[PDB]
Amino acid sequence: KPCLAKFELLTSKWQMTSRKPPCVNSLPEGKLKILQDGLYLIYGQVAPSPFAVQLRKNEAMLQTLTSNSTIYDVGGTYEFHAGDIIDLIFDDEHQVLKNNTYWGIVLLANLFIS
Amino acid sequence: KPCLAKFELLTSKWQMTSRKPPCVNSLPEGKLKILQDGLYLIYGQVAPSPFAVQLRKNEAMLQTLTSNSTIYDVGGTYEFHAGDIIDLIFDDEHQVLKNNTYWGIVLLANLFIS
Amino acid sequence: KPCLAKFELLTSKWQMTSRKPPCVNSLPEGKLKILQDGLYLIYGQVAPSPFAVQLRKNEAMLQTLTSNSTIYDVGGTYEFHAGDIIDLIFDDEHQVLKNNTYWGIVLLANLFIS
Repeated sequence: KPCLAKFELLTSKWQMTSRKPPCVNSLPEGKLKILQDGLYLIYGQVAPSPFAVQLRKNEAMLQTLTSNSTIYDVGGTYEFHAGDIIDLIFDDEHQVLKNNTYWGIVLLANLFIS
Repeated sequence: KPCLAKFELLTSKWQMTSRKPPCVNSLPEGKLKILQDGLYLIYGQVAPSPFAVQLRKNEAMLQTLTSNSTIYDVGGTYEFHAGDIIDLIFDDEHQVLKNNTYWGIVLLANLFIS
Repeated sequence: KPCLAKFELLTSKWQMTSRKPPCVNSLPEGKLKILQDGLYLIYGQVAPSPFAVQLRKNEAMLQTLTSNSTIYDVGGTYEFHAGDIIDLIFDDEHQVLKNNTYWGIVLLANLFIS
């Protein structure tokens, strides 16, 4: 089973696949802890109710998007290490439609190289 | 076997992996029907013969790209639900080189979460 | 085991998963040879010490990125054929921080279609 997690803004809550062992753990405030070194794909959709969103790793800004219409794919593909904290933040949540705003992550491959 | 489908503009035709059960079904007019809830990656290449292309889900515009050179990767990563209809349309097909224009989709993960 | 390869700029060296048979082979000058037809995802990070980077397939420019801050995800998703040579080049390596600059590739699916 793949390792996938999805955070819904309407519920403010994480759901994840039942894959064992977990590759991620849900945290409060919409954060996620990476448990395994790996290559991960982050996806997501942000619908407006222009707004701006920021994807972050620990302190680092992975990306900043600004749009006056729905962003149907935020994120990208990143190597993360065990302990990395991933977060998606909004300039103002009053500008987004929570019912149709969510983000998520899937493990593509562990990093057992040469 | 992964679930993958690819549409070629030269043949106007879909080809797909032999994976059972199917996760997608080919439709006329270059459309595709999603059969399973899931996280999908859409890819593709559009070569010019500036042109514009639009990726759509049902009524929704997923993305619009405009370029005067080859776009080597259209698309992105999206959650789709069973019944969603995906389409890639061109502002004018006379502006593209069909022999080197194609698009496609692969299932990354079904959505069996928490 | 997935087929994954990663090139580090600090070592100027490729590392790869032990997956058999290989889907790629490392080459000198930071190049990579595709051994199997397939859909591949290219990722990478380029940190500055504005700089520009170019991802190439054989002669073809897949993409050109320019930034004055870290690019946390270069690349995208592409069909490659056996024999394709992939390369990532810099306008000037004196503008990048090699310790935190790397790029890589993972095989998503072989191309056994209809």
